[PDB]
This record gives sequence, structure tokens and C-alpha cells, in this order.
Amino acid sequence: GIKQYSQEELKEMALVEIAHELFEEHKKPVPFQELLNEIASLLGVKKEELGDRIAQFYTDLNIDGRFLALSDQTWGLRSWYPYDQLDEETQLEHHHHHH
Repeated sequence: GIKQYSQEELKEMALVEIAHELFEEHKKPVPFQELLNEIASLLGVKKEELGDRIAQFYTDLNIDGRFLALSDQTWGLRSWYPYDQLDEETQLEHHHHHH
């Protein structure tokens, strides 16, 4: 799954951490609902069953240290500009422990 994560490793991570890797795999910008539909599919669930996790994901992602929204609906991964990885999987979910 995605780079090297099997389903159990994905299901244990925050939806935003999945979203980083999904985007690091994608390297393209995705609308919220469509990205969510891919997340839904990664987890093997219906997006409606996520209930609380929807609002959580939205709140988490929208104030996240990763992601940048392009026009409005779409979100894009930040790695396509300088910071600590320029489109390279050199980081693999950048928790960035200190430096």
C-alpha cells in the first residue's frame, strides 16, 4: 500500500499520515472529497462510516503542517517546493523529530 505500507500499518496511522504518503505517491493535487474517497478506499471503508474521523481529518488536515490548498477544493502535498524534501521520499511522512 502506497510506498511500502501494508494495511495494518496504514490503519494504525492518522488519516493525515496516510494522506501524506498517498500524496507523496501521487505527486499531484487532489480535491477534498476525492482524496477522501481514496482514503476511504485505502482503509476499505465507506466514507460515511468515518463519522467523527471526517471532521477530525478536516480539522487535522486543514491546520496541518503538511498540505497546501491550491485553488480551493483541491489539496496538494507541500513537497513539491523546498523545505525538507523536494518531491523526494527521502523523508517518508515527515514527522521531522527535530531537524
